[PDB]
Order: sequence, then structure tokens, then C-alpha cells
Amino acid sequence: DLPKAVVFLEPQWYRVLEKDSVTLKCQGAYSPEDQSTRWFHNESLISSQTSSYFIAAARVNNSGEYRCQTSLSTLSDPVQLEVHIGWLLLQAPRWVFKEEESIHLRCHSWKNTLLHKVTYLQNGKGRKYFHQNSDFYIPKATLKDSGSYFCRGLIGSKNVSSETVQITITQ
Ligand SMILES: *[C@@H]1O[C@H](CO)[C@@H](O[C@@H]2O[C@H](CO)[C@@H](O[C@@H]3O[C@H](CO[C@H]4O[C@H](CO[C@H]5O[C@H](CO)[C@@H](O)[C@H](O)[C@@H]5O)[C@@H](O)[C@H](O[C@H]5O[C@H](CO)[C@@H](O)[C@H](O)[C@@H]5O)[C@@H]4O)[C@@H](O)[C@H](O[C@H]4O[C@H](CO)[C@@H](O)[C@H](O)[C@@H]4O)[C@@H]3O)[C@H](O)[C@H]2NC(C)=O)[C@H](O)[C@H]1NC(C)=O
Repeated sequence: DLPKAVVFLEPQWYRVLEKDSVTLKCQGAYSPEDQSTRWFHNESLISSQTSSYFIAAARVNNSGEYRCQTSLSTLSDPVQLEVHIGWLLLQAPRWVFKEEESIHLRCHSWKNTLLHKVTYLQNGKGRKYFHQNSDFYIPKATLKDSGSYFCRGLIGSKNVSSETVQITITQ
């Protein structure tokens, strides 16, 4: 039993819109004579041989679980990627947080189209407003931060909203 390799998302958002870029990175030990990495998507080997797997323009079928293995590691745990269709997407680095952790939320527009007059909502109520698009940080989460979140804004002069994301805070 060798240590597990680990997959990381860069940037950290596990939910992305179609046409976003995503890099999966593998961390694991290599034997000197074998510097190659094996990648899996949906439990099937894929064609990347490098420690980074780059998705230049995400599509719905890039969704699923990824795993990787290096020559001196065991197969990593799966990391899930969700590719969504929409004009707006509420992004988070995960959906489960422990009390007192920081929560970084982002209202992301398709193709980074310019967005303004952004509201973040929790449980159907306005929670934070920004005249200009800005991320939303909860520096120290409490049980009061559990709920259904979404965001809304103006693209040009049309209102758009994102779908909701459940965020759960644990003890
Ligand atoms: C690896 O495994 C993973 C599984 O883990 C697999 O991922 C699945 O891949 C399949 C195949 O592509 C996916 O199925 C497709 O989903 C397409 C997108 O569906 C979402 O978006 C729809 C459109 O979005 C709306 O977005 C906003 C709304 O807020 C707004 O812009 C509009 O309303 C716009 O319409 C949306 O309608 C759809 O909602 C339905 O489905 C969800 C559940 O997914 C349900 O909750 C809703 O109530 C509603 O029923 C969904 O949110 C979808 O477009 C596509 O369907 C059309 O295209 C196919 C083309 O093949 C047609 O055949 C089909 O008849 C439709 O015309 C299809 O359904 C599936 O969702 C993935 N599963 C996930 C992500 O968990 C990967 O493919 C695997 N990869 C590999 C390489 O093996």
C-alpha cells in the first residue's frame, strides 16, 4: 500500500459553465524511470499522460468523476466536476463546510459576459448586493449559513438568475 495520488481542480470551482477552462492536476510520487500519469474519467482511462489534464472549453459531457495515478502512488479518490448550461452559475469550491471555515462564492456569467447589479440570495431572500460584480465571502461560517443559494444580475439590460445550490454547514 503506497500513498494515494490526489486530484485537484484549478481554479477550485467544482461547478463550471460550458466554455469555461478547467485544469485537473495530479499530485503523487513518481519512480525515477516512469514520469507518466494515468487519468480516468467516469472510471475509464483517458488520453492524457501528463500531470495536468486541461479542458480548454468545458462541455456537459466533461461532467463526472476524475481520478489519477502516478507510478509510485495508488489510484486517487474521485473528484467530481459539474459542467452546467446557463447564463449564470453560482460557484463554490464545495458544498459542505465545517463551522468557522471560510465560504467563497462567485456569481459567474457565461463566457465571462459583463454582469452588474448582482444579488446573492439565501433561502429565497436577498443576502448581499454588489453594484459591480464581486465574489461573496463568508469569513466564518455558522449554522445560520446553511441554505439554498443562488445569484442574479443584469447582463446588458436583461435580468438573469442562476439555479440554486444547496450549501450545508456541519459540526
Ligand atoms: C460521465 O458521467 C456523467 C454522469 O455522472 C455524464 O454526465 C451526464 O451526461 C449526460 C449526457 O450529456 C447529461 O444529459 C444531458 O444534460 C444536458 C444538460 O442538461 C441540463 O441543462 C438543460 C438545459 O439547461 C437549462 O439551463 C438554464 C436553466 O436554469 C436555462 O439556460 C434553460 O432552462 C436551459 O434549458 C436542462 O434543461 C436540464 O434540466 C433537466 O435535467 C435535470 C437533470 O440533469 C433536471 O433536474 C431538470 O429538472 C430537467 O429535467 C439539465 O439541467 C441536456 O441538455 C441533454 O438533453 C438534451 O440533449 C441531449 C443530447 O444528447 C438529447 O439527447 C436530449 O434529448 C435533450 O434534447 C442531456 O439530458 C447528464 O445530465 C450528465 N449527468 C450529470 C452531469 O450528472 C457524462 O456525460 C459522462 N462523460 C463521459 C465522457 O462518459
